[PDB]
Amino acid sequence: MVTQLKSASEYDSALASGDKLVVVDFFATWCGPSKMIAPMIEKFAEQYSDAAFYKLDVDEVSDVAQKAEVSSMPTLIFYKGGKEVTRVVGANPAAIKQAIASNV
Amino acid sequence: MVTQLKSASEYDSALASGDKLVVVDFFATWCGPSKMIAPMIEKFAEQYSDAAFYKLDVDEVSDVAQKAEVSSMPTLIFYKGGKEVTRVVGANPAAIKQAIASNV
Amino acid sequence: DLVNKKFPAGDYKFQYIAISQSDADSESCKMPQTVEWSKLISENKKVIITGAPAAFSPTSTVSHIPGYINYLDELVKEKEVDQVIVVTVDNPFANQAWAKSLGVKDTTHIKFASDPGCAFTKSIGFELAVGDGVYWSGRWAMVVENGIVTYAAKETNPGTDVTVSSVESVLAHL
Amino acid sequence: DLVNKKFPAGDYKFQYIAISQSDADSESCKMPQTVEWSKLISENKKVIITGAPAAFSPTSTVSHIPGYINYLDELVKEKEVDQVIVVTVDNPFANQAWAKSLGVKDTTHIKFASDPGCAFTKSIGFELAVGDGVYWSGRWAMVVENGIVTYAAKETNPGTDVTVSSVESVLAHL
Repeated sequence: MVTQLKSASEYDSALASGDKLVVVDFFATWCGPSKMIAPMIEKFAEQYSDAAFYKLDVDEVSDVAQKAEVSSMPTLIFYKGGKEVTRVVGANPAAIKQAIASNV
Repeated sequence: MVTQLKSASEYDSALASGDKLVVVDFFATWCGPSKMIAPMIEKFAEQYSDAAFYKLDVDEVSDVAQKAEVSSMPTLIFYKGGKEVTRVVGANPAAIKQAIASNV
Repeated sequence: DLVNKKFPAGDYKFQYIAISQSDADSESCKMPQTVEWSKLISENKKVIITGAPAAFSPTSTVSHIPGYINYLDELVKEKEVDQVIVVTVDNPFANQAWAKSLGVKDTTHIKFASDPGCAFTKSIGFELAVGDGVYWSGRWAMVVENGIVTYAAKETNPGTDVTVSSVESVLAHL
Repeated sequence: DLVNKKFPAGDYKFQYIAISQSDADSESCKMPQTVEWSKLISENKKVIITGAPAAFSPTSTVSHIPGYINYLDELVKEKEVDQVIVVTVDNPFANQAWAKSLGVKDTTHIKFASDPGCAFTKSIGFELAVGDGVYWSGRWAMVVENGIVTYAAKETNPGTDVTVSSVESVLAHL
């Protein structure tokens, strides 16, 4: 399951995990490629249980998206120790899979 | 020849002819149909010398176009005694020809 | 609140550009026209008005306006709507291009209105501040019957939500 | 007058939406980004800026902007231009739709900027009043080389004329 982050405080404490790889899918409900990649992120979440998966709606929590310099959706950002390790922009299954494996 | 009207005072004294049928082609330089109909209006002008032909650029003399409720180009307006008798909206050669003949 | 009171048209005006199938019949390029809100309302018995934050923006384009276009024929013929007005603060050329991209073929019963400087939308409290004194329309819907507002509501979260402003919400108040 | 003086960027900012061929390669929907005029100018040695009254309006669409697009490759490769910025007051979604309709495929070297409330354009005196406190950009062109304005001029009659604001005028000052 991919847990939706509905606010800044929820986003911040998701990041405040520590050591555990955290992945956030920055999405928009109106976005074709976002809708496309969603069932796929659920599948990556089932596969890599050593990593915690989240989704954030860029129009609902816009200040979070702006701070992360997300200017495109989907953008998946990969965090460790509360800090970004890498990001993958676009509906790119291979790149997302690889970003998880090498950082999990 | 079709004489260009460059201002309100030129438009008003064109209309201040009297009895003589006056025709004004409200045009725009960027407008496909305006460019199309122009060589044609020159030909109507040569044919009907008992009528005086003019052109007015709606973006150059916009207050005149607004007062005449021209919202579309080409619009040819037909005047007699300083007052509108009829108008033809669009690049419509038959309708323009007929509007001249029955009002000349 | 605006409901059950006279439509506050005052001296407010909007601009729009006509679109037609029969003044394509006489090929011609169209210019913006100014319409007095008071004249629109007195000439038309039944009027729907909906505001949207920005021409071409995603929620407005995908989730909000297509519903009004989709239901248009039903509104005019079965619910006896005379006019559907889509209000933005955007220039009338951008609004016309937006309408066309959305499939509008004729402006007889649907008009995309420019409310310049958000003047009319601010007067009814349905504006959205977007910073440094700039205002867009919020997202809202209104029904006017015989000059009286019978429904008016604005989204709390206009950028994301199509709830009270949806055509479905409007249909229920017809 | 602005010529031979430092580009007055101050704290002014614009919004634009990226367009690309390679972030089509990773299909994604794009959002507006905010750019600081001061950052744009310090990052890019040679910048052309042109203002236009309204996205999708006839003179802007037919006579003014296509010239900049037409000459773009020549500007970047032969005249060493880094950025061409098209400035309007229109919302960034309408500007992006305008750019696309004009054939813009990539925003690496050309960006359609929203100057909200005409703030930056009014600061340099290149605005056009359109009534009741509403301002659009006038029609104008500017060249900035190493942070210095080397050319700036505005049309007397922006609605009709493409003279000092034309790409041809700009090319001569390169």
